[PDB]
Amino acid sequence: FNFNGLTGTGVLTESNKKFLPFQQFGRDIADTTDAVRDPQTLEILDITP
Amino acid sequence: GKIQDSLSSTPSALGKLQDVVNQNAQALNTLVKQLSSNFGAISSVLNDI
Amino acid sequence: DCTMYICGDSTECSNLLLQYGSFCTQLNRALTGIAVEQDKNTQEVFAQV
Repeated sequence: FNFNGLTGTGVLTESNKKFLPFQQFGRDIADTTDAVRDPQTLEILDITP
Repeated sequence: GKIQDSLSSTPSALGKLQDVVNQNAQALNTLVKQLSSNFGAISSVLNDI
Repeated sequence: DCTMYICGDSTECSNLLLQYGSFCTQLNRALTGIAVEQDKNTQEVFAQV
């Protein structure tokens, strides 16, 4: 997957996280992206290698 | 019979054995947390760089 | 204490230590673990009555 230039690798699943409208990226303890919004559609996605 | 109550008296009775697993989880947690440091580089994300 | 040795009395160098993460936080835990041990050893070897 490649969202807005952010390369990654894993499976994209539906996420129940509730992002505020002004947030786009979620991170874990190890500073690794785990949640991201589709630029075109406003649903939230979960990332897991 | 006293042994039954003495063990259930205080939770810290197993301190000599509890610290073994706490130290292992403590040191391992810091190892993954250290991955967020950039070590003077541009960023801590190898995929992005 | 790490900040007084590596970047002692300098604010410019103090900021640059944060980008390395928590190296010297580990050292403080290491040297305090043996410090308590030294006070412990005197208690088994002497305080037996």
